[PDB]
Amino acid sequence: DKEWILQKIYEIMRRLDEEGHGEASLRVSDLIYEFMKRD
Amino acid sequence: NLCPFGEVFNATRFASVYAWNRKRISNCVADYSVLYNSASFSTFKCYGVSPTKLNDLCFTNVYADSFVIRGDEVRQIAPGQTGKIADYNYKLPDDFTGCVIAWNSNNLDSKVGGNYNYLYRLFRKSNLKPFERDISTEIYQAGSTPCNGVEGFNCYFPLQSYGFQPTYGVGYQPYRVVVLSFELLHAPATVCGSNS
Ligand SMILES: *[C@@H]1O[C@H](CO)[C@@H](O)[C@H](O)[C@H]1NC(C)=O
Repeated sequence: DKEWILQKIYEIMRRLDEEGHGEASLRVSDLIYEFMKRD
Repeated sequence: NLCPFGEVFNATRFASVYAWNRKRISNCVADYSVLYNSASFSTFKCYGVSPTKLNDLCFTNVYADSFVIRGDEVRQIAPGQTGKIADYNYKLPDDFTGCVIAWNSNNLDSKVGGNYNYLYRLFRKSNLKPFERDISTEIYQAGSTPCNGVEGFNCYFPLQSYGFQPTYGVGYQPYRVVVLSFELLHAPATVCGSNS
């Protein structure tokens, strides 16, 4: 696991983009970076 | 024979940070204190000596790296830093000798509805070497299943867009960044400050 939550987080980022929440998307992108840096 | 710093700083279109541009500057004279005062910069941090000390120095080459990032990411353009931009987009060596220059470009690089011309790398299997440039767009395997070159579950396109909008907060607004490297080889130093 960890796979399922990363995918939903990626999908929220992509959806916040298309819904014009550009700043909100970038804040999730930051989380995707910090998350995948952990073992 | 003035150094063509105007072509870098006053360029119409800056590059995405993951595909950062590099201009080699040579065989010319440059007033670095005039560069310091030619515009209002939010960052002008030199790690060797100051603008005024550069004006008495000569160098073999000067490399001007330019790109656009978020204001809150300019901190990563410094030696010893880690982060999404420093790990996966543009990395400075620990022994860096040069200047990092940056200014707000919300008036140029933001757009109503979102400017998607500027990209950044979100995923990478390992951190970049100093001054390494990675422009590949292989699908990133984030999970345990192979991706076979197709986007899908835990299989992501490695690049994302900033989507700059003029109504972003200051920390998310676009900043144009110019990084100057001062190269002194065992060779004629032909890039000299205005008072060498
Ligand atoms: C950019 O253009 C302005 C106006 O033409 C000029 O005053 C300024 O010195 C230029 N910047 C550089 C680095 O040459």
